[PDB]
Amino acid sequence: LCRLCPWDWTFLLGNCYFFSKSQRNWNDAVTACKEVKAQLVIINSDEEQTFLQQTSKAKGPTWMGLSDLKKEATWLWVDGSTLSSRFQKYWNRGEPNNIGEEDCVEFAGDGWNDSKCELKKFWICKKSATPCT
Amino acid sequence: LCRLCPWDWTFLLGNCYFFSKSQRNWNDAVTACKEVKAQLVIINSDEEQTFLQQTSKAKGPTWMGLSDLKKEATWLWVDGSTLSSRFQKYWNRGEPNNIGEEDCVEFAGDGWNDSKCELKKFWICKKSATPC
Ligand SMILES: O=S(=O)(O)O[C@H]1[C@H](O)[C@@H](O)[C@@H](O)O[C@@H]1CO[C@H]1O[C@H](CO)[C@@H](O)[C@H](O)[C@H]1O
Ligand SMILES: [Ca+2]
Ligand SMILES: [Ca+2]
Repeated sequence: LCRLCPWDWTFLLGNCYFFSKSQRNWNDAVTACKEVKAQLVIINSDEEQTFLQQTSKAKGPTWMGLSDLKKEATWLWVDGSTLSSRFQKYWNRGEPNNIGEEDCVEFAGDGWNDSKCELKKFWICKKSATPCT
Repeated sequence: LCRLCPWDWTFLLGNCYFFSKSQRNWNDAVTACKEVKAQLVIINSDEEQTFLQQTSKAKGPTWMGLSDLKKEATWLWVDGSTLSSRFQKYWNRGEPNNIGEEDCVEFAGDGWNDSKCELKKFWICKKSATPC
């Protein structure tokens, strides 16, 4: 009897992803993921991005674990690592804008946006998968 | 509030996918998916193939809804339609072989094999998603 992931999480390339059904601000999103020992989703491959972008686009605007709250225009994942320049292409045209008013990143349609952290949105969690011999 | 798929099913391009935790033979997998008004997975896009293929690689070999049980070298999806020619590339090299000993298609490695239908494998089900 093999489960790679918790119930109602989706397996993808060695990790498990949870899609919220409700909506929260960016900080509470972090918390909610922390409560299940997970991280507001960090993106580390193109395939992951594509996979999340498409779900996310069918649900509505959705938070990822990317912010410039420490230092403006320096976008940091919730684990402290910097936005690799090879994901720069996933920002929508027109984005990011309102630097120092819009500090949290969301999926929106086909790409990424920056948004007011206080706004309520869907969120996604990531944590590692477990094997099956 | 918005939920595209039943609890424990995965949304992808407007369908929902269930991944079995147990193993069943091909005919029993077809049935297992009908229990919930679904079908043993049919592949109708490249992104789908890619998504299912990686999950299968973590679980074990896994049945899809393709066989040639009806007519001995024609590959038909469980819903009656024929294997489109833009999906012939997904066959592993050396596959399909043993035509007529092996009538059912499974996910194995980075492609599709034909296998003996009697064998117990994992399965996946598919039904349409529900919009928001
Ligand atoms: O040698 S096997 O891989 O076990 O058998 C395959 C083989 O790869 C292919 O050349 C042809 O002979 O089809 C057989 C069918 O065997 C099926 O069952 C085995 C036993 O567990 C599975 O591992 C295979 O994935 C499957 O094809
Ligand atoms: Ca913005
Ligand atoms: Ca074979």
